[PDB]
Amino acid sequence: APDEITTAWPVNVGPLNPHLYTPNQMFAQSMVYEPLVKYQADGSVIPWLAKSWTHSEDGKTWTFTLRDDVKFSNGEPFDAEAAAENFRAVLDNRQRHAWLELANQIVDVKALSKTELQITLKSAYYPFLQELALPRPFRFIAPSQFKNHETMNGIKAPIGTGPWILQESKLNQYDVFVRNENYWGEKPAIKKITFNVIPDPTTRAVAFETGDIDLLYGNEGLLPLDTFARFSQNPAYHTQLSQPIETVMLALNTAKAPTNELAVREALNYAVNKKSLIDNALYGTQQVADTLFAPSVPYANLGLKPSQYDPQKAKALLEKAGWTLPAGKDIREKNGQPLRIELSFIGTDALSKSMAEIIQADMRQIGADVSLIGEEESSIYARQRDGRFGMIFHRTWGAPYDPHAFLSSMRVPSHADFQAQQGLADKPLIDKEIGEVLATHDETQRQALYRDILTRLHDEAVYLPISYISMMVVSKPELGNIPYAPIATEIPFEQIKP
Ligand SMILES: CSc1ccccc1CN(CCN(CC(=O)O)Cc1cccc(O)c1O)CC(=O)O
Ligand SMILES: [Cl-]
Ligand SMILES: [Cl-]
Ligand SMILES: [Cl-]
Ligand SMILES: [Cl-]
Ligand SMILES: [Cl-]
Ligand SMILES: [Fe+3]
Repeated sequence: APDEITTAWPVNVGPLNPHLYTPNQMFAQSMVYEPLVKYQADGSVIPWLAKSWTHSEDGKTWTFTLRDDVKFSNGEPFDAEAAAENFRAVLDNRQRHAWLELANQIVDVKALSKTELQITLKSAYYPFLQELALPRPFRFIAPSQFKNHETMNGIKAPIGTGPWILQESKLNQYDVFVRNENYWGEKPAIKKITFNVIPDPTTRAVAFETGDIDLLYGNEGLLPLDTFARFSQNPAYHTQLSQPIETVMLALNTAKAPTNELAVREALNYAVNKKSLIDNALYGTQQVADTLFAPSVPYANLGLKPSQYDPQKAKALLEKAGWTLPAGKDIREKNGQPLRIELSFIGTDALSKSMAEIIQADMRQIGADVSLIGEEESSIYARQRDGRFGMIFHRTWGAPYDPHAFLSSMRVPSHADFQAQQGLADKPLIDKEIGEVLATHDETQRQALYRDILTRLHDEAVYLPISYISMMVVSKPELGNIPYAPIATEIPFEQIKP
């Protein structure tokens, strides 16, 4: 067993290097490794490995008082020296972390004593604590497990301070975690967690039906949504659907014809019946999105005007911009050129493909020829980085990344949002304002900057918001109610009480 559970993940958890990315899986890094301060659902952080902290008047120097009773799972002490060595290891690979502005902000980290840790910043970076709370990269592995005093070239054993320990990993088969019996905090009720490697959504559903696994926990891609709906009515099972956690949207390339034209982007934003899309492809399980961020997101309740489904208006917008229908043709032309737009997506993602077909059909009704480009994952990511797309599926990052970290990353050239925004005359101004808002402690100015950035992105129709999606759970009833973690990429295994 009653204290052992089995669940699934599409891939193995990776080597669990706390300071690196793919193929490390974030939820698993968060199981083993811990932050100085812990993110809470209300948007605050609480003391964690750091019991308290102070900051200088200019907000650039921070001193953390660490707990003195914490051991890594291998018995070695967690102290300020261990913490400082981790910050060094991360920042020795600084360029890799460019997406996360704290990595550019930290100018120094040193242990003042075994319990005192001092971090100095370039500027008064307001999201400092929230970014320390993230799953990665600023969490702590035992320094003994560095390879030649670094982590960027790999680690030895994945030794953290957290409530779970990686027991064993079998590539392409499973991963087993066990409870840390020497954890500094509350002991999890669950003793052992086995992750069966199951990449196919239907096969995950089958695995649950047959009883091979006890728990599924994920976003809208977790399992087939019609199957989820059926499960929700089945008294033999338990299901949950959370309140929305993030946005799914198209990014439109403002630097590529024909999406470089505002009138075209505006028309596209009237062309899709989102409610019907969700009811048709998402089995009615998600919410309609009108804006890049839902109004419930911090700093984002701005009264932005939705573009509702309105094919008549979309057509009128295109006509006015000189995109008219040739005799006998259904696809508009302007200066000889057809209104043709390429929508790229991961070809093996059935849900993406289904939504893409709906979007293609809806846009054809207003005279736009959307060409579907389904490709392998690596090719799509390459397209995102270098701007080789007309439209692309995209999503925001959920708490605590939205909106500040998502906005921050818009400045990074190797990101889809930067590329999508490249054609905007005001792109430099937007990037300047994103830089400013992150260092503002004038609360009035901070709200004003967020309003200006988000209003410009909205008015320029950079995105086509589709849905605010939720977390979903399928579980054996004996496990009980399954809690959600404040951080959308984490799974609160330590909170489950069968
Ligand atoms: C392309 S993988 C990569 C390479 C170099 C530096 C960082 C990364 C990882 N990503 C950094 C941002 N990434 C946070 C993370 O992975 O820790 C954003 C993010 C936020 C919430 C959920 C995510 O799955 C997610 O990837 C790149 C990306 O997701 O665009
Ligand atoms: Cl990496
Ligand atoms: Cl991955
Ligand atoms: Cl706080
Ligand atoms: Cl000391
Ligand atoms: Cl070594
Ligand atoms: Fe990422």
